[PDB]
Amino acid sequence: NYLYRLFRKSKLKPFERDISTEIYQAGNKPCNGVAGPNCYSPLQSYGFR
Amino acid sequence: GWIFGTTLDSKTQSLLIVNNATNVVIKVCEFQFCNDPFLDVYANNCTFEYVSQPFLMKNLREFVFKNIDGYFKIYSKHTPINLERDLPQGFSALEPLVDLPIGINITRFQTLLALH
Repeated sequence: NYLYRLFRKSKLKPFERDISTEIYQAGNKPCNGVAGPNCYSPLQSYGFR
Repeated sequence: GWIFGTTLDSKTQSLLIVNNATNVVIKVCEFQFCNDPFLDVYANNCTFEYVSQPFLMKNLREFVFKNIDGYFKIYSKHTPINLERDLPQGFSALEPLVDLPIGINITRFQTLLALH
């Protein structure tokens, strides 16, 4: 039920909020909304046990 | 008024300070409907809302806007210009009126219009 961001293009300014969810791209091939090759979701679960 | 934001396409956050003739002027919520409106003179969530006195009470007005550590500082001054040709000489120091507590990623700003 809790999410964190581990993928971003640039660093975060102090006292700022980023709630947008888009598929991150780190290559020349565009993702185009598809989480396929070279496409990662920045929102990852904690998974507390 | 001025519409502050980054892209306004329901992805980044935007700020919506607007001034009217009534007492309740400022209404800051996440929206994307306002692209280029004109006044008729006859989404997601609201992060922060604020209501105060109207702001724009030979009528040269000067405002400067600042963005330091997520804080929106606004300064203002009224200057009684005599000859309206260009920006006059002399000095007139601007004074603080309203300090907003929050603002995130202000990149592009607009200006409102009012037509008959």
